[PDB]
Amino acid sequence: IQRTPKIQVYSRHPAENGKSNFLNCYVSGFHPSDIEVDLLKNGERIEKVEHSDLSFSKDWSFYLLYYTEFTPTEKDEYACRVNHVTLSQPKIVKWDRD
Amino acid sequence: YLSPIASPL
Amino acid sequence: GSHSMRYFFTSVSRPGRGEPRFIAVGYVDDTQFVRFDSDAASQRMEPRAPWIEQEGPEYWDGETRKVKAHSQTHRVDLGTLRGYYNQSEAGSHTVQRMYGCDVGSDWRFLRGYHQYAYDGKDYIALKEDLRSWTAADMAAQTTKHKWEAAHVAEQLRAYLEGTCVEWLRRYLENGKETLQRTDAPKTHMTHHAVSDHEATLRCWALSFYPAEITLTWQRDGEDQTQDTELVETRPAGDGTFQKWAAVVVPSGQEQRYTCHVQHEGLPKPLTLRW
Repeated sequence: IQRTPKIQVYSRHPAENGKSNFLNCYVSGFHPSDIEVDLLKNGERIEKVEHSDLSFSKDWSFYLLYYTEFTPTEKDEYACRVNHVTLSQPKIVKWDRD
Repeated sequence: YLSPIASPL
Repeated sequence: GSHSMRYFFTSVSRPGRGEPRFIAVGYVDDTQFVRFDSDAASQRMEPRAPWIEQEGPEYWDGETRKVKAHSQTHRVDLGTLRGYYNQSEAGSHTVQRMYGCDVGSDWRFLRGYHQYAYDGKDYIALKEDLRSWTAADMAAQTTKHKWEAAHVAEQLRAYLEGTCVEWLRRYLENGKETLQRTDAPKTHMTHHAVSDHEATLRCWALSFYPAEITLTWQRDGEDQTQDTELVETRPAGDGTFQKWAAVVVPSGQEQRYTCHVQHEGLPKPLTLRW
């Protein structure tokens, strides 16, 4: 079985500048469980990145939340980069504010 | 509270 | 409504050196309350919710002892399954286990379950009668035969019907302020003009618990499912959940459409309009 991860990249709270927050990348629907997930600030990877304990759904596909604290501004772009066996190359999802 | 026994296959 | 306690277990073989990665988590409803990771330094079951710290060392040692027995069963299972399916020792494989009990609003036994998978496929599951098994293939039939001879099912029925629900009631009592409290969706609406002709409307539900939620769109009071998107409910990180839904509409026609939110923490379901 090989399942390709769905990905959402989002903030914990409605975002305002200068106002501290959490950036999330939720990966779900994947199999096997070996996976690389990196959050990016202006293309460069972020270091203080926590993630939840591995669990799975009714259909046996795994899911994980990666998160880190951050303060938005108008300049900084944020994204989630994901690699998994089912991908020919890393999948990058940009955080839009909606 | 986990099951007290996990019988192998 | 109802509640559940569920454990989820994953074991992953590492063929070149060492023993398998093993991760266990415990849930009451949508709230993780305990965990074990073979790669963590503690080598102990660990709390992940304030109301479980209430428990004494005896609890923690018992739970650590059981979780390591589970760990070993899975280690052994990976080897047994490798030989059942004639696989080589070059491959990484996965074993998954989920069991738990449900109770209804009266907190009395309702259901119990126990299911097991090998490389992400049904292997063997306990039936709802809690007295018989569903083996997906002939490997799992052999297991089914072993476990019928050994009355595993009866052991599990004792746990699921007895102990499992006793500890669930306890947990619901000791975690009263969160586990028995619902949080209503905080709802709002955004607009997005893609051209002069086409607008996108998005209905947001934020900061709600439990996860179960329904978001539907209507046009002139009738269910619309065309030109709509609905994302997977996602976790906020702070114990609560999020979900949005969108509809594409002709520009200037936004007033016809309504989003309809149903959640356990809402007495009357909500309606939003732009």
